[PDB]
Amino acid sequence: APLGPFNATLLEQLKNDYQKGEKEVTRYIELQEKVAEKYIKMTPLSVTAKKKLPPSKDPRDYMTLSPYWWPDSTKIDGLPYIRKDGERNPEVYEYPERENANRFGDAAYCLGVLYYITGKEVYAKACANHLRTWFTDPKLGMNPNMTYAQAVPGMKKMRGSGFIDSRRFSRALGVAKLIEGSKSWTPSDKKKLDDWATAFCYWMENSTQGQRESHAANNHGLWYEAIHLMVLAYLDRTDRIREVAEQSILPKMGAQIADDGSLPQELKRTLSLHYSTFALEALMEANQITSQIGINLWSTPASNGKVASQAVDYLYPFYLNPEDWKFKQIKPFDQSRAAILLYEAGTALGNQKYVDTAKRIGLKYSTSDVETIPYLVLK
Repeated sequence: APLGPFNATLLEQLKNDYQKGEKEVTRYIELQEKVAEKYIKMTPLSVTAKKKLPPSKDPRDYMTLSPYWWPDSTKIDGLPYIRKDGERNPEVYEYPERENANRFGDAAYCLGVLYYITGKEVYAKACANHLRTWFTDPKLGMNPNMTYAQAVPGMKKMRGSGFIDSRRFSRALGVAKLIEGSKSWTPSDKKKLDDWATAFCYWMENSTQGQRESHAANNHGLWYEAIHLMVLAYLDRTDRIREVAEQSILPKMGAQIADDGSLPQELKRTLSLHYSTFALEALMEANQITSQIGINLWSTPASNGKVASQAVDYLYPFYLNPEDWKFKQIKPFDQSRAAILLYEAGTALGNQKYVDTAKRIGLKYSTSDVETIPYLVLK
């Protein structure tokens, strides 16, 4: 399989078994096709479908609200907003980008994965329509930046924390690699998307916000590098992937994991279990790319000898019984997230206990959750 944001082993296994005609994989893929018909029908979404415009007056600039920032009722205009950790301001849903990037990411990912597995041109055609409209269209396409991602009304300083939103569409970008060579994704389409990805990578690395986010001390830095790896894998910059893994990811991992395996920057949050898992999920998605070029982020040590498996070990008892979690977690934890994680770490470490627990927790066989497509092994 081409380089991309997916478990390449599972995707290749599904493709091979579907091509040979194995019964179980065949019926699973047929269910997935029934799930994807709605994405075939779905109208391609654009970042431009907003009424309230960013400070640039450009509807092609992505803009969202930072979720934990609320109007101050003690002020006449509510400004400046104040931060309430872990409490989502519903005003974030007045920025259509927030949920539309999620919808586009799901549609594109599903259609591209199913084209790769089945070879049916209809999935490549639909996926191309979604990619063209969101990325490269000269009117509907998103500008290759995140200047106004998670903006905060009343804040005078420039923030780069909104860059994490990119993970919603960067995955889609990577999945485009699966439809190259189809009849629907012309060399012209590929050239336009390559130019867009190069411009977005340049913005990533050279904007003040992108640099700031690249030096983030918590899960934001790890997710910045996961997004970076998706952009770099789409562009076939494998040497840059190696540079980023060894110069940025592994130092961040070695600084952010404590001696006992905990993640102190995430333990101080009101949703400490969620955010610990979120950091490990950044590492998981980054490893899906790095392991395709021979770099196992789960067992490769930082300069201080720490390894991400230490954090997985620290969290495992609380993935077994989330009630035992002793730090602040003011919302219920979705244990299904532990199913994929413990699988991805498990197979990456040969740890049969992690994989057995991942299967025991499991995923529901008929979920339309598109990131569970490659995981028939957990269903």
